[PDB]
Formats: sequence, C-alpha cells, structure tokens
Amino acid sequence: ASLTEIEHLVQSVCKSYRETCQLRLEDLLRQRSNIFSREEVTGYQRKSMWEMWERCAHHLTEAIQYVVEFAKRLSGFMELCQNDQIVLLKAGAMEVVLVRMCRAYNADNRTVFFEGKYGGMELFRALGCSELISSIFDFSHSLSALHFSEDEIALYTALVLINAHRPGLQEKRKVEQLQYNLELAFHHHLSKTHRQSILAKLPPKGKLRSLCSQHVERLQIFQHLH
Ligand SMILES: C[C@H](CCC(=O)O)[C@H]1CC[C@H]2[C@@H]3[C@H](O)C[C@@H]4C[C@H](O)CC[C@]4(C)[C@H]3C[C@H](O)[C@]12C
Ligand SMILES: C[C@H](CCC(=O)O)[C@H]1CC[C@H]2[C@@H]3[C@H](O)C[C@@H]4C[C@H](O)CC[C@]4(C)[C@H]3C[C@H](O)[C@]12C
Ligand SMILES: CC(C)OC(=O)[C@H](C)N(C(=O)c1ccco1)c1c(Cl)cccc1Cl
Repeated sequence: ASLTEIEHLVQSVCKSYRETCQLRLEDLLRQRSNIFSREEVTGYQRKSMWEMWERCAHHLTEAIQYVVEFAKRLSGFMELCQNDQIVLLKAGAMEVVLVRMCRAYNADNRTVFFEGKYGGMELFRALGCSELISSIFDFSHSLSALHFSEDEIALYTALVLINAHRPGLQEKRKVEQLQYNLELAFHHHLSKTHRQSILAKLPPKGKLRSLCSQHVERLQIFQHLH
C-alpha cells in the first residue's frame, strides 16, 4: 500500500462510517438538553423486565444492522470470503456497537440517548443487571474523555472489526493484511491531525474484549429466558 492507497483507505472507511453512523453527531449534541423527566424515568423503572428487554433488544438489533452495513461498504471486507466476513461480524459487531455508544453518551451528566431522550443508567433498573450496565456507562465515559472525532471513531471501529486473531478464519493472512493496512492508515491520519497522543490513551485490547464477554453472556441469558 502506497500513500495514495493509505489515503484512499482512510477515505473509504470515513465515508462508510458517515453513511452508516445511524445517528448524526450534530443531532445527538443538539438533543443533550432533551432529558427524561423524573416521571418518565419512573415510567421506565416500573416496566417489566420482559418489556425492557424487548425495547433494548430492538435498540441493539437496529444498531447492529448499521454496523453490518458499515462492514459491507469497507474497502477490503467484501474481498474476503463469506465465512470470514461472518466470523468477523459475529465476533466484532457488538463490540463496535459498544464503542459507537460514546457518541450518544453525555459525560457532563452521565446520560445516554435512548428512545428519543437522554437518561441515566437508572432508566434500565428493571433489567436487574446494574453492574454490567454501569461498566458499559464507565466504558463510554472513558472513551468520551478522548473527544473522538467522527473520522477517528470511523477508523477505530474499523479496527475493532478487522481483527485477524478471531478464531475460525479461513484466510487469516488476508485478514492480517487488511488489519495492518488499517492500523497504518489510522496511525497516519492521527499524525496528519496531531492526534498521535490518543494512541497511548486507547483502552487496552483486553478491556473491550472482557466487557463484551460479560455483555454477550448476559445477552444470551436474556435471549434464552425469552
Ligand atoms: C452472534 C453473537 C454470538 C452468539 C453465538 O455464540 O453464536 C450474538 C450474541 C449477542 C447477540 C444479540 C443480542 O442478544 C441482542 C439482540 C436480541 C434479539 O433477540 C436478536 C438480535 C440481537 C441484536 C442479537 C444478535 C446476535 O445473536 C448476537 C450479536
Ligand atoms: C435478528 C435481526 C432481524 C430483525 C428483523 O428484521 O426482524 C437480524 C438481521 C441481520 C442479522 C445479523 C447479520 O445477518 C450479520 C451476522 C450474521 C451471523 O449469522 C449472526 C450475527 C449477525 C451479526 C446477525 C445478527 C441478527 O440475527 C440480525 C441483526
Ligand atoms: C444486557 C442488556 C439487557 O442490557 C442492555 O441492553 C443495555 C441497557 N444496553 C446495552 O447493552 C448496549 C448499548 C450498546 C451496546 O450494548 C444499552 C445501554 Cl447500556 C444504553 C442504551 C441502550 C442500550 Cl440497549
């Protein structure tokens, strides 16, 4: 990959992200003052776990569908074989959704955009897993301290997905090459923007992996109990 190729790769990732970001950053920042009232929060807390799971599962289903579309518009992802495309999506799609959340997260008051307004994590009380939820909020909080640009979140989420270490890949060397190209493209774009300092501040790879382990576990328990 040349400099033209690395620059084209950056452009491709950023364009795909912009077209698949689901919620526009401008709309999310504008809505920060639109915050659930005490009555609306109590309204959520009184809902059954069943209904709350039904709303969350719908929210997550939609978010994952945009991530699938992100992958498919990515330079190189469609060049991979079907099996590998699926292995990567299966392992990474939800990890991308967790990362994507930080944009919809307001660190000033610790709220998230959910069903039209911002609310704290207490909104989700009826689900009965406050420790996992607070870890998700904590993760979003630490990411928001980096003030990710749109292009940065584009490149970073592309790297969460294009990971050659996922078990079950049939063309490991081809995924490696795509991964290496994205790592360099990311590093290069950060230097052009004087943002190299975020590299040392990025969460350790095991952090998102360990959070997604617990997450996918609880998700599957809700999936089966339904
Ligand atoms: C594919 C992956 C791993 C499952 C496996 O061990 O094979 C699983 C675990 C968490 C799952 C998701 C979560 O349970 C949340 C959603 C629940 C809905 O009932 C289906 C879509 C939904 C968006 C799920 C899609 C998919 O089955 C996920 C992403
Ligand atoms: C359950 C939901 C369908 C909702 C609907 O329209 O009724 C479907 C449609 C697209 C699905 C995803 C896509 O097919 C891509 C992935 C394919 C893998 O087989 C499972 C995980 C995977 C990440 C899927 C999870 C889930 O089952 C999704 C999100
Ligand atoms: C384990 C299941 C039952 O808990 C969730 O579903 C939680 C509520 N949840 C998430 O898990 C989530 C959000 C993004 C990725 O995962 C979520 C959050 Cl933390 C904020 C806004 C919207 C949602 Cl949907």
